[PDB]
Amino acid sequence: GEELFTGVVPILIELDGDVNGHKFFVRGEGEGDATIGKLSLKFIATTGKLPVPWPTLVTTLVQAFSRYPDHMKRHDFFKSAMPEGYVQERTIYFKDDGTYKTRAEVKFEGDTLVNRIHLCGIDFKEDGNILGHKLEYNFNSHKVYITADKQNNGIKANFTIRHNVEDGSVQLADHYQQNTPIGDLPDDHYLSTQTILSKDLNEKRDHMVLLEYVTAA
Amino acid sequence: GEELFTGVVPILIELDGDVNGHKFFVRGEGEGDATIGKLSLKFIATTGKLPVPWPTLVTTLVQAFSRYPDHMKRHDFFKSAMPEGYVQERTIYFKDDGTYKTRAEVKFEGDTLVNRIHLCGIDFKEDGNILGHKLEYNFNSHKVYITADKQNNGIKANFTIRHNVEDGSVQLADHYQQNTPIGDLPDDHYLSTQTILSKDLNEKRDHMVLLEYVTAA
Repeated sequence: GEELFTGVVPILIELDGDVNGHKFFVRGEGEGDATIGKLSLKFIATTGKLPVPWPTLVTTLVQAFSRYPDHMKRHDFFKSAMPEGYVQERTIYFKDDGTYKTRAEVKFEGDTLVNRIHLCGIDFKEDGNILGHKLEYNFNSHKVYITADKQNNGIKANFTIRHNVEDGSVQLADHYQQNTPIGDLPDDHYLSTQTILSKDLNEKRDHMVLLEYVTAA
Repeated sequence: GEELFTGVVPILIELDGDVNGHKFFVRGEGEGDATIGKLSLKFIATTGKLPVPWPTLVTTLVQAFSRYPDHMKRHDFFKSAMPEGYVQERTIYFKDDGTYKTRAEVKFEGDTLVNRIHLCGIDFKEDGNILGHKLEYNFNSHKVYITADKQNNGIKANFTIRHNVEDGSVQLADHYQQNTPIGDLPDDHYLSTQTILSKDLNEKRDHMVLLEYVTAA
């Protein structure tokens, strides 16, 4: 399990989403370095301009890579379910706005850790912040609180993402998360994440480039 | 807006659904006769064989046509929202299997009554009853209990639907419904239904012929 994260792992991320009937697909490639908690990825919208802002897809697109210090390592469930992998499900509610429903399977395929994801949504207002692309291209820094679920031999987690709207207002998005092994269990803690969104100057297609630091405490 | 149902009304139903990443589109044409509560429709999968049993989509696919008796017309929320229309949102839990989430707008477009729908699912098992196409091609009458929702200026409804399996077992389908006007709330009452699913012998495409009688009480 932990054995696989002693260094830099290749990453493939795939996501087909359907939001309000708008189909899109995002291929993500990059490295992951758990030892320091760094993620470095380049996402490409193979289907053209996204119907939905890149920051709304940031959480959905590998925690395994989050850096758990040795005080904590017992409690790192994500690695401990590998290489078999784990299943990750979120219900993301965008306040005064639509809902995402996601299922994703995070496992090793060959040497590369893969996140294949299905994302669905409805009841998104056109001319709202999300379909309206009224969200700033940035990402905040959130504590993500983690509890174990002895019942499904896995992890639940709750948190709210604050998106800056071009107003100066904030578009809240409540997350509800479930994970289960697909094949261990921690005591309550959280993950503090930091995230930077960026673009490639040589990229005709709609894209996002992502740098992240996640350590646990 | 009840004056709009005093005879035969053309219907158009379109449904964009996802399930486990499996995209599909269903187009329905037919007629409703509100005076007797008759619905006759032909639904066609324009995307090829469904990833999902036809009977799970009936009851996502125009109550407005429900026959409300003369002593009850002051409670017919569906007509009378109208033309301008209403929004109908369902959450359907398939016991021991996935969930549908659906939002649909039912309005008059021209002098046709149109039902445009989005359907999202996830948490469905392959080799389960629903991705497994293990359901009898029928649909049994169920009383549907309707209540008013003061908060949202509209209608709530709760009901379970018994789906016969090839086994002799039954897939329960828990429906949770909300309706809200787009543009008079009823005292508690119900709609009892009756459905015959039959096939066109001159149709190549995956289809479903529906005949339905609904009256209120």
